[PDB]
Amino acid sequence: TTFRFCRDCNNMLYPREDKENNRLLFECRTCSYVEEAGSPLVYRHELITNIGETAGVVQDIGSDPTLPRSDRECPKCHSRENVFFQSQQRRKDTSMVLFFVCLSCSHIFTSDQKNKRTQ
Amino acid sequence: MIVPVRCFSCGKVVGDKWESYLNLLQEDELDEGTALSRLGLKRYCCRRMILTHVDLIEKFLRYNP
Amino acid sequence: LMSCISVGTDPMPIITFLSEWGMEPLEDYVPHQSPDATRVFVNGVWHGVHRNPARLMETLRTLRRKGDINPEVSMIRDIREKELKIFTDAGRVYRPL
Amino acid sequence: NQEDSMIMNQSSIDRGLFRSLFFRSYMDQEKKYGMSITETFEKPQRTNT
Amino acid sequence: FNQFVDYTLQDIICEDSTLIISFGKIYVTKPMVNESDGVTHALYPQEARLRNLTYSSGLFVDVKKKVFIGRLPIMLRSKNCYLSEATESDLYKLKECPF
Amino acid sequence: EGLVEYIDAEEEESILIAMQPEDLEPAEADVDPAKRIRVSHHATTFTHCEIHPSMILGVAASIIPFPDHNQSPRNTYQSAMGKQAMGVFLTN
Amino acid sequence: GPTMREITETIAEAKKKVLDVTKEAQANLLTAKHGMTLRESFEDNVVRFLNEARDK
Amino acid sequence: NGAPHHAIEEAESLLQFHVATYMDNDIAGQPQALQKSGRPVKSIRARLKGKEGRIR
Amino acid sequence: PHFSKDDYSPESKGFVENSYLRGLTPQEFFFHAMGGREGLIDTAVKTAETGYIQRR
Amino acid sequence: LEPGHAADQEQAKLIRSAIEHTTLKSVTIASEIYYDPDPRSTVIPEDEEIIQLHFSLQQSPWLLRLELDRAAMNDKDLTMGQVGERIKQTFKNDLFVIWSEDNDEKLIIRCRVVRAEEDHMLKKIENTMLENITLRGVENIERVVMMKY
Amino acid sequence: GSRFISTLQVKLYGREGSSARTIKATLPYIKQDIPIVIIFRALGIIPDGEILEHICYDVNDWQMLEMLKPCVEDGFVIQDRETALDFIGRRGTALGIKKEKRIQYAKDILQKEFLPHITQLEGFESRKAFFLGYMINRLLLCALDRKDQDDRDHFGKKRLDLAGPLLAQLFKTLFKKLTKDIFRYMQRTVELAINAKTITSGLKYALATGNWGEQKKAMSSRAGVSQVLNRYTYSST
Ligand SMILES: [Zn+2]
Ligand SMILES: [Zn+2]
Ligand SMILES: [Zn+2]
Repeated sequence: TTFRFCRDCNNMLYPREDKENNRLLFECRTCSYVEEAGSPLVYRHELITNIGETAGVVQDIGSDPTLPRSDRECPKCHSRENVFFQSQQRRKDTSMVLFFVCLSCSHIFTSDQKNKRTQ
Repeated sequence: MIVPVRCFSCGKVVGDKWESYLNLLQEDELDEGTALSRLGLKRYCCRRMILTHVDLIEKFLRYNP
Repeated sequence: LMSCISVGTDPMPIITFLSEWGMEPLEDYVPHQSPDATRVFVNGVWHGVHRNPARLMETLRTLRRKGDINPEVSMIRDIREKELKIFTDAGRVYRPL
Repeated sequence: NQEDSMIMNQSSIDRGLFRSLFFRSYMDQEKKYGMSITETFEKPQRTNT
Repeated sequence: FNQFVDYTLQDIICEDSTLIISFGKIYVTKPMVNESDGVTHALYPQEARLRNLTYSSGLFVDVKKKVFIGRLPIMLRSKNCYLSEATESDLYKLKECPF
Repeated sequence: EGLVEYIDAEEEESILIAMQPEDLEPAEADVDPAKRIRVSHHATTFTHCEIHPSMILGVAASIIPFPDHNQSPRNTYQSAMGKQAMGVFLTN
Repeated sequence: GPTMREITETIAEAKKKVLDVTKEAQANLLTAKHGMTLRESFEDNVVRFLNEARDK
Repeated sequence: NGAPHHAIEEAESLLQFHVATYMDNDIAGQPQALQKSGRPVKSIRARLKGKEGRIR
Repeated sequence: PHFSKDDYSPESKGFVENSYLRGLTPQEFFFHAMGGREGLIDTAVKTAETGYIQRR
Repeated sequence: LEPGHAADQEQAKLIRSAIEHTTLKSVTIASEIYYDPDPRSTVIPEDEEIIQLHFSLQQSPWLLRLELDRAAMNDKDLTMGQVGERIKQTFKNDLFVIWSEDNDEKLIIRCRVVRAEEDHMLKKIENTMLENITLRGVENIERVVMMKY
Repeated sequence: GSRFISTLQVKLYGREGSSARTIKATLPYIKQDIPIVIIFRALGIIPDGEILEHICYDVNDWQMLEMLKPCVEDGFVIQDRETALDFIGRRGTALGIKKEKRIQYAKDILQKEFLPHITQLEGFESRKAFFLGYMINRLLLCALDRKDQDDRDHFGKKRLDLAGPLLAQLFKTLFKKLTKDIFRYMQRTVELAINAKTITSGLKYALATGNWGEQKKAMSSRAGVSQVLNRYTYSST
């Protein structure tokens, strides 16, 4: 989902069907504005979340003394200098998979062996 | 308060041996162990009597009346 | 034995010092413009934002260490949360390290 | 000395072992009930009621 | 206590001061005893302890259009207390314990 | 001189602390069986050092001899009897 | 003395037995027990070894 | 005497209070009938109310 | 604070490696004291609760 | 267990499966409301195969796509058809239901309404799907354990 | 100074898996809960997209935004600053029709009783609405299972009122009663002599009884503040 608002209003856009042409539009309910939809996906629930997993990976993440270190070679620059956390999406069921951030290239890599990620 | 007359456990007179125990430490510069020994405080019951004593009297004397 | 209690300081020399070291007032905040922006908090008041907290910290941290900011004043930087909490506050139990 | 109780050397107690002092302070005042009507610290005796 | 007497106390006076009559600088005297058979004299801790009096000092504020406000009990060994400055020999003299 | 700093629980959250200085400072390139089993100084991120671990204790517990050799509530009990005790409370 | 060596060793081997389970659960391999989180199950095994150890 | 009638219902409510508050002072959401001192006044209910009351 | 973040080790979550003879480390001291306290609370609560139970 | 079943773990495994309360919510990864106006064509290229088959051997232009988890389905030993027929029997002749097979790389269920202000109607049906629908097992009977007493 | 603890809640109505998950807030002297959005309009932030921007600082964070779609609709019925202050005004009570009453009542609440730290000065809406948004953001983070629900027992979030703050509490209550004593002598002036005792004795009472409350009528007032120094051992002291 993307969040678009009506110009000359900055008020939120509500969906409306152009039944005559079979196509989705977004009407402003504060004014007379309308725009064609970008994507047919309007609503999304996502019960099993994977967004929040690597929360707050600020470039200053390395400056955190509290954070632990590893000598694992990075998949990008093969630097033996990393920092790691696990959960960040603080849910009860969550796994203990470690998220490593390179103190050099700053690319995120998991310790996951079952799954095969990219971020 | 003030150096007890005689060791509690065995009754050996430790009351006289105070002033000399202070001299052995200050003047003679001996250690607390050899001082008690030179004074003739053989068994540890008497040793504790002098070694662990606090002569508070000196602090009470300081108050005017 | 080592514990003490924060007696109460004045936050005004810290609010003054902050704006003269990179603090953008909250009235001029544009969230889409400064998204990584580190939120500055003095005695639980969001006073504004700062773009390079690392350099602001090094300065505040040593200012207090020199004795310029009172040593009972608390300064925390939760990097993950993009926040900088300061306390001139009275009540806090402190210990020496 | 059974069940968290103990035996003490009396010959030691005699010599002044674990011996302590004790003090208690009792206090009083000559309360003034109204005007010129005052209480008086004295050795009283059988005088009326 | 030292942060309260030095600062906080002046602050309480200046916040609800002025009326329809304003308040200025507050002065905190040393501990005294305003008793009859005499007028006033300095009260030392040991005395107060024995004579069951309050070891408190006078509070004076300058009223605009000086004035006695009341008596603030002083904490022993605090800024405004007598012992604060006193030496070991001073305390032994003052019948007060150095410890 | 900035050799020593004051830290509250809120600030403690953003620091790492070394227990002993020495025992928690160089690195590895025999041991006494009688001594206790201590951990390590593998952290190179150390921001502060504890003056002495025994300063976690208050007045009452500070009088207990070898309290690291007693079952914890037993220590909490002697923390209350130290009050039902006797001696000189002052010299005056 | 030799019994203290044996004890030190029993705690040491139980310490490594925990690490093996800690790194196992960090690579998502560790299959969760029925009606239990991967964490609930990881901890159960950890608290078990650390008690087995103390008991032995 | 000279009954203002909407003042009779004021002194009536006062007698109704005192007689109620003599028997029970620890009344459900109402002001405790305080004694001069600021003390609440022991009701008769309060006297027999267990753990230390007549009964218990 | 003496530990790094996301540390699940025996040493970090409260395992006491030492005997009462060898004596506890500062980490071991506090963790034992934490668990020890829970005991005195529970005890103090358990007496109150059983108090009522016996009487009813 | 029943008299002549005590030793058999498989008999037990069956009853455990027959009483353990499973909801639609437990197997669902995401609930999506798409705008697919042609019942015969799909804006989603994945679902292009699924339509062909559940159209061989009038509808709303609003799609409600549910993605179910393979592992979740496997711990609670479920089939896409099982799940399907359950959604099918909940709304009866008011919701047109299509679904991918247990082989298809992505597990999906497509739902279109039957026969102004319709998009808001699907948000209601999506909660009645997760929160209301009971898949298998007796209600309240949440975690069922196997014990060799 | 002042000493008036007014508490503000930002409630997320509707549980896990319940349609219409609306965010409403508890404003002082306002009998009912008000939707977040109305408060934003009453604060000046009128377009629902600028209101959004004060809560979610990222536009990529769709998850937090879908969560605010209901809130927008809840408030959609009010569209300007005046409508929002009147709505809040009507929820406060007093049947005061309209402008100089209803609206001016709400204005006062948002300046004096709403987020009373920050500032209580007139023009500071940009500050109080940005702060309201910080709370909504923190609320959602937890409802989206990202931030762990705040620990009530973290010692760093606790303070210990010592010998000073405790006397500060009395002295302020005592001097403000003395100010009221003075104001009664000036009123009586149909046309010096101020009760010194009130302050002297007030402090004496409290430090004796251990009842941190004026002055014989100390119930409900904190009992056990001032106890007599334990003097058995030098350690026990
Ligand atoms: Zn518009
Ligand atoms: Zn790298
Ligand atoms: Zn002897």
